[PDB]
Amino acid sequence: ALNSINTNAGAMIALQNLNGTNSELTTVQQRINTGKKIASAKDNGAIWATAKNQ
Amino acid sequence: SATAASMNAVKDSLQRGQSTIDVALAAGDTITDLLGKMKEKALAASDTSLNTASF
Amino acid sequence: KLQDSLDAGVGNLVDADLAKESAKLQSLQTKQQLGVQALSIANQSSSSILSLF
Repeated sequence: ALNSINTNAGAMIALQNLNGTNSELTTVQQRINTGKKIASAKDNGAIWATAKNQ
Repeated sequence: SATAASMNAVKDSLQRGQSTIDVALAAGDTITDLLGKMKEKALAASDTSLNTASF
Repeated sequence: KLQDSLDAGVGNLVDADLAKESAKLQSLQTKQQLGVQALSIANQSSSSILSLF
């Protein structure tokens, strides 16, 4: 309503973008800790299985 | 003045339409990301030098 | 994302615009003080009949 005192979409959208950035930071920190792109089976299943077998 | 009251009735329907389109747009963004990933998978599998167990 | 959207939508439906109520409130307080003075003015009618007798 642009004057509503019960809600505001700006805060929700700002929250969503902040959480997106936090998830990206999680991924990069994982990449740094392990030293490789595909560490677990969640990153990429096909390539992970291939590397294990190889 | 009856007409001004009716305009007050119209604005809510316009707002409801906006809301439905936002829900659709969110779902659409998710769908486009999934389609990109599917293209990547299909492209990777189109390789003829691949093992039988990776396909 | 969906829960945020639903909350925002419900608020869009049933939220007020306080800026309009402030103006309306000021106007109504002035109008009520005025209506009281008007009623008090109207009450004192018929008080002049005594002077006739």
